[PDB]
Amino acid sequence: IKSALLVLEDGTQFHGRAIGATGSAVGEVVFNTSMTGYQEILTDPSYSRQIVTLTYPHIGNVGTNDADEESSQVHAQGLVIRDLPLIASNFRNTEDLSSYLKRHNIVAIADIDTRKLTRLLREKGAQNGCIIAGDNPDAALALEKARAFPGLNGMDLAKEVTTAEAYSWTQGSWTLTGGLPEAKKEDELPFHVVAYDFGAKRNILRMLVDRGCRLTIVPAQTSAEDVLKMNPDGIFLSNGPGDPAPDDYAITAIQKFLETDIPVFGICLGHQLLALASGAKTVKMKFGHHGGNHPVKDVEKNVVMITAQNHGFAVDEATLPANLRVTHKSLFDGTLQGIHRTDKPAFSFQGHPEASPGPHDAAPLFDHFIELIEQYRKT
Amino acid sequence: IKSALLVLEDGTQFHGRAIGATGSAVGEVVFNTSMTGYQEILTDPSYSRQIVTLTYPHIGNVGTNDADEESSQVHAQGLVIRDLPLIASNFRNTEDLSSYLKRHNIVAIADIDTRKLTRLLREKGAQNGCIIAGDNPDAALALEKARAFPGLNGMDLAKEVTTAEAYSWTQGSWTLTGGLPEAKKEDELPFHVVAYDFGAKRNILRMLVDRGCRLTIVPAQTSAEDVLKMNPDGIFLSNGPGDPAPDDYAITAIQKFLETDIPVFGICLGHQLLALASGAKTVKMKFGHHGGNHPVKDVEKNVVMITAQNHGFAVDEATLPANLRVTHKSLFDGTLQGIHRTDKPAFSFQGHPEASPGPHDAAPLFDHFIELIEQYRKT
Amino acid sequence: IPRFNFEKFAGANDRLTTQMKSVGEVMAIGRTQQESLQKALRGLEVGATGFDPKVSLDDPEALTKIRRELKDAGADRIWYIADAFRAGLSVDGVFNLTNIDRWFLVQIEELVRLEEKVAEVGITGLNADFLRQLKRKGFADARLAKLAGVREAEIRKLRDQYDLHPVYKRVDTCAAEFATDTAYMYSTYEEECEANPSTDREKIMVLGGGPNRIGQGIEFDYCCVHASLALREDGYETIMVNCNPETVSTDYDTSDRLYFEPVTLEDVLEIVRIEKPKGVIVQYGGQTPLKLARALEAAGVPVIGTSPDAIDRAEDRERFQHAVERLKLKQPANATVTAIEMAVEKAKEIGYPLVVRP
Amino acid sequence: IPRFNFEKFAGANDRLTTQMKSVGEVMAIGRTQQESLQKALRGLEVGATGFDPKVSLDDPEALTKIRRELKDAGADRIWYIADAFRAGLSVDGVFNLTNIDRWFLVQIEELVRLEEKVAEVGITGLNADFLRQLKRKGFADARLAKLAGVREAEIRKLRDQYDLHPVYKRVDTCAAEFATDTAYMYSTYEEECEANPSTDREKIMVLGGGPNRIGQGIEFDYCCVHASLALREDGYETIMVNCNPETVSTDYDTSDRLYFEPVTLEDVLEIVRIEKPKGVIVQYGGQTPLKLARALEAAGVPVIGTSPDAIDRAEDRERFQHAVERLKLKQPANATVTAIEMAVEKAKEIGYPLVVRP
Ligand SMILES: [Cl-]
Ligand SMILES: [Cl-]
Ligand SMILES: [Cl-]
Ligand SMILES: [Cl-]
Ligand SMILES: [Cl-]
Ligand SMILES: [Cl-]
Ligand SMILES: [K+]
Ligand SMILES: [K+]
Repeated sequence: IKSALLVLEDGTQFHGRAIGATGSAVGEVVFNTSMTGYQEILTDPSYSRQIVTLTYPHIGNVGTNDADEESSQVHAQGLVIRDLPLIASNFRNTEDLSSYLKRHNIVAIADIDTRKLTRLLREKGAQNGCIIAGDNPDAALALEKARAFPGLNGMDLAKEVTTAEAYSWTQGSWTLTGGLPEAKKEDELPFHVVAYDFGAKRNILRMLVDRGCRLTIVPAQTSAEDVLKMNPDGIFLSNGPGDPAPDDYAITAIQKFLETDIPVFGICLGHQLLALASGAKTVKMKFGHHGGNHPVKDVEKNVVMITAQNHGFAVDEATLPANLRVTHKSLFDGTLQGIHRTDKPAFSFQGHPEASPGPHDAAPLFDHFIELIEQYRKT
Repeated sequence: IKSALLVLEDGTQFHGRAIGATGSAVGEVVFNTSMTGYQEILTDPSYSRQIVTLTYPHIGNVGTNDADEESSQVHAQGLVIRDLPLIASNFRNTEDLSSYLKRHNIVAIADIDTRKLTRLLREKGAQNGCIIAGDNPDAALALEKARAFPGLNGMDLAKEVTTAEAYSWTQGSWTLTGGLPEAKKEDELPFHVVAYDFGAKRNILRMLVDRGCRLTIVPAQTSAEDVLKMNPDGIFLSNGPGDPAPDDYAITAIQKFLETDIPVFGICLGHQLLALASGAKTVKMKFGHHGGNHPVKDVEKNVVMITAQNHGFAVDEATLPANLRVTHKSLFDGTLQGIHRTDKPAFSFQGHPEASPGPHDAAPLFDHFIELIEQYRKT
Repeated sequence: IPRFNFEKFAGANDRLTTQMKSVGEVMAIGRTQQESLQKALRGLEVGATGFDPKVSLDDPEALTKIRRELKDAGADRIWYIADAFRAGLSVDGVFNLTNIDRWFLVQIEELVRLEEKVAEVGITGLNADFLRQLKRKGFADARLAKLAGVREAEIRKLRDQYDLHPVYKRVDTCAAEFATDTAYMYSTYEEECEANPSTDREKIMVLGGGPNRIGQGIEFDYCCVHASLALREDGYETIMVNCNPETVSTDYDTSDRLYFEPVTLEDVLEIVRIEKPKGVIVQYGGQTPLKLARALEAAGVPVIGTSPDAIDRAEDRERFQHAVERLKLKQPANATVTAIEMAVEKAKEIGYPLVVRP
Repeated sequence: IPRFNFEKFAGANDRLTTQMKSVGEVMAIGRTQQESLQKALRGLEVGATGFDPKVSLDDPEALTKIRRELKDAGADRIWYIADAFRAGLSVDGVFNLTNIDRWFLVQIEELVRLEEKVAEVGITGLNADFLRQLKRKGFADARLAKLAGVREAEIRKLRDQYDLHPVYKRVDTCAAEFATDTAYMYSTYEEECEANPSTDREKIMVLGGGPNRIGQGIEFDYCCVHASLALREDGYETIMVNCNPETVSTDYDTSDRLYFEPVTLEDVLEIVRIEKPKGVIVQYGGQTPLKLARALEAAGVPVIGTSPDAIDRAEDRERFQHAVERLKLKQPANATVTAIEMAVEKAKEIGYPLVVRP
């Protein structure tokens, strides 16, 4: 018997089985509706400090493999699932889920009523939690831990996940046939993009490289000055955990770039940052958007895209400056999904155009950025 | 492919496969000929700093179990074997050998010519070596680590293994039927024995209790005084790594006990202690005695016992004071095995009367000891 | 799971191929694959209570039959897969014969190993914990019974004793990301229940016929829908029980509450237990529901319309003869023979040509 | 491994029980069980190169025969066990049938899996890292070759190529804790060789018959010892090659050097290779070494006494008749029939009664 237990702030208890490392884990609990893509979700830096619950009962069906890693490590604080399959069964598998979790030292629990858990987070909004895995998990300790938690709600996550020193990225996407490509040569890519690492997902980088960009990955605290110094073709604001304070460094530098004519593109936190820097306000969502089937309407063309979402905070549409025009909204809740600066060559998207995991419907957002780049380079 | 490699002082290489932890190990290399008892050998404190090589090709056929741990932990430095079985097959098994090695974080190598290796030690004498397990083991480093070893000779090992504070032991031996018994109540054990933990084997304690002894286990360095205060029924000197230098604490202490009428019994290390304290000298053996098929003669009765041996050092029968008689001698090489003070109630055996693993042939040794205590009490 | 009727086409090739030979299909929902499969197996209306064996353990020739059934699939293959694990075959062995993904095979195998423990500890070994684990894997009371060597009722007794009952989850198209007002449910062995039955209205429950088969068609389903539609209009709270995915009956709009479940005594009782309906119609879904009538009544269910006993009067050869008699009505001359020579004589009595019903 | 002779007692009950029925026994030494096991099988003198198959993979009845052989042991079980693995039976399934400790069984399975690799990769896949792996497992050149669809010789060459040769360890009773002067050896695929042949003397090699069977008894072993005892007395360096544990020939005191090995072309060649003896007697151990005579010689072995050819002269029905013919001696009429109707005629010729040898 390998007991494991999860307790909520509110004291709710879920008793089950341990499937990863031994010990405890605390964080804000979130649910994700993605039927596929578990490895990609667990390795997404935006899930730092969070305890991820997956709604799809069977998790680990396909084991794991390096190409499905969205970063250098598992960022989820813990994992909560209904069922851990007896075996992984996929030609791509290189290690079963359990050994992987162990390997990465993640506390994980299986065999609990994830639908009850989900219904609860939906109904009552996000909550803090602690998972304890061990011989005799103490539910009072777990409860303490959960209650004590400072939470996300006024935390600087991105600084935690960002890169120490800047670096170069020129590797492109994976393919069934060839797998993940050898990284390109500098001279093989026409554009240079500077990307702010706020806990950026590998897929975004790869997809940019797919489109012609040679990358320069910079620490989130990197100054606008130092940057401009590199003579960028475009500036990219990565995805990342938490939310930024109106207060913080990055908003400052962004605004600078925005004084310039360099094209700016933001994804998720990056979109947030762009809106804050443009004088818009951000809110914390009840429970957020965590899934891969989220309908997003491009209001400009009147079309719908099925999107990959991963965000707890959202841009106030009401607090939207006039130089900020609405480009997309959620068809699930009507929340703000995309914006464009009328005055500048900058735009952002709340969702994950790079998916991974999820549908590829939003990929073209990337192409507008290329367009932008191409024009800038024309002038 | 999990590569492994062992290298000797002399620069003799042995390539293989990793079966234990990752990393490196360094120490004196020995060989033990025991075809059964691999777990009890590994958990022997006497093996501290040493790299164990087992002659019997299939190691781990019966897996592992707690009851076969002679100590709280795996004292051997590295493990060297010919073949690691696909499975363990024993109703007593609780955890496979590989698993256990890793659990105990041991660096071990299999698939090497253990014959070659054994013959080398036999011929050339004991050698220090280093095992390297990892992705691409470095021969030279290995070789480096091998030569740089200060080595056992001139080493205070006992101190490394002895217990911090003193304690009471009232546990009896295992039974097929009953397994490990519940520790006896102190009012159930007629005698009180004080035992010096030099890196004592559990079995030793178990067999004493079995014998009616209530045990008080004391740190190595404990003074003769603090002890004489306990009003012991007899005093016991456990086995343990390396060898004592004429210089150290216990020597001094023991002698005190020797001025007294308290019966004194030593095993292995303690046998050498008793000897040193009695005026004789010890010598380091060529390769030593490591196996469970060792003949030893009780010169007084002219009877042979098959015995368990683990000792690289020896008592020079040549240097013997007159108050020291010869009791036992090795039929394999004629080296000294047992002794008795003609003056005092003191005696010590070089082999392990407690075995584990090995023949129970030398058990009666203990009875002597009790015979002594009984008589002492009578007086 | 598809529903076949080979037994009705004696000389037909009964091997499965690219040309459909199935006459229907059942569906089941479960929180786990194991649970979902077992539930479908027990709702298939073939007499299965889960992985019931097809060949014996002491049949020296078993491996050969099993082998054949795995390599060249017939309608019985699902049961020969388990028989295979029973008999010693590895998952890899099964895989090579069938080409069924091992992800599925391992699951069936685990079920078999569980069954083995059951058989071994018998009813006494069915403590609350263990019984709960089994239920969770989708085991039917009937199947456990069989392995434990008792009547189904005994397994059910035990559940009542342990207060071991399922909960009901709802279908929502979104994995609970949004709430629903629709009552489309399935049973599972979990924690939270979402049935939330009303205490408000007079309820009527209509039992469907499970998967369609020859002679048990859409016609019955037609009737089932009509009941629901009619009594709903009349003011009753209508509850449909059925697991045929092809019909109008399992359309959520057809009834007030839909339980997409196996039409079995075990399944139906659990529902009755929480719904406490005013009445239950068992006469419209054909043989499946008809066959449950007596047990339902006996266990306390308010069956309505023509009674279980009445229905028996008619169906039973003897009871009927008797009635026909009593009314002084015309009935073909019959006989109830036992042996060969008996009939020949009796035949003589009755007269050719003869109709020989077994 | 025990040696049986059931084919000599057609009507006899060939199932193994508490009463012994075996006629001899073979013994082997390996550095591992797998090595030890396979060497024994190939030294059994029953035509096995190791785990040669008994049933075809595409036999729909094979699991049945496998099951039977496994549950009620016969002399062939060892083989039927590997066959079980080829057919997809699990280690546990085999265990329930035979009661042989899984520790052993697992090893067999491993061997069956490697085999399969082999078969898949062909001779090409036979690198030197693998081939050596195969060799440390006790695989014989002849085994691999069937697997790889080549001549035993090919594998032999290949090894030569890779410089893939066994080493010889010694028996000492003490796991190397002490040194020995005796030369009681066995082959293995390790690192250090302990053979250490003498350059010093004229060496004569004596081949034994392996395990006893009816018709190849102790009588042959008697001669073999005598050869050694005699020549050694005369001053030659005598080297015995035999693997029958019951005999005087395998007593280290009977010769200068003892190689406890399978009396096979492969194992023999190997010894020769390093010993480079003056001569080798293959006329004393029975049918075993005698069948090896041509091969050995062509392989360059210094066969002494009646040549292998000579031998053939006498054995070969046609070559013999011929020489009988030549000396002008009396031999019974004979014929070589191919068809039934053929013999019946030839039969008329020769004259009843007849002796029909196959
Ligand atoms: Cl739960
Ligand atoms: Cl080696
Ligand atoms: Cl104790
Ligand atoms: Cl047909
Ligand atoms: Cl249980
Ligand atoms: Cl290979
Ligand atoms: K649970
Ligand atoms: K090796």
